[PDB]
Amino acid sequence: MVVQHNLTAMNANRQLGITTGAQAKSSEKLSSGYKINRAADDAAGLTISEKMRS
Amino acid sequence: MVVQHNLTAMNANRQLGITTGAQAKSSEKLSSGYKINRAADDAAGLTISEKMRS
Repeated sequence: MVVQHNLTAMNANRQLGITTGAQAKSSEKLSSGYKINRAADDAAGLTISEKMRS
Repeated sequence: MVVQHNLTAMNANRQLGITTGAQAKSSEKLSSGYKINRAADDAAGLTISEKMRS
């Protein structure tokens, strides 16, 4: 083992970051009840929806 | 189910409107006693009924 860098943990950490990212993306859709809150969800769908809302 | 738009209720609402349109257009004829109350009912029979009243 290397004492100086816990590379077993830094990957568990990076994967935890990807998972807590996907969780805050999901939680927002449930609290707002919109699948598309920003263009980064679905740019054609944000655009198409504003045409249809209008 | 989407929480953010109850489309079965918007349908039942939009059909309830069409139904109580038909109900109020029937009710007017029963209370007044005339089939043609206004020229939207049929304009040939409004026109002919004024020539026959005349």
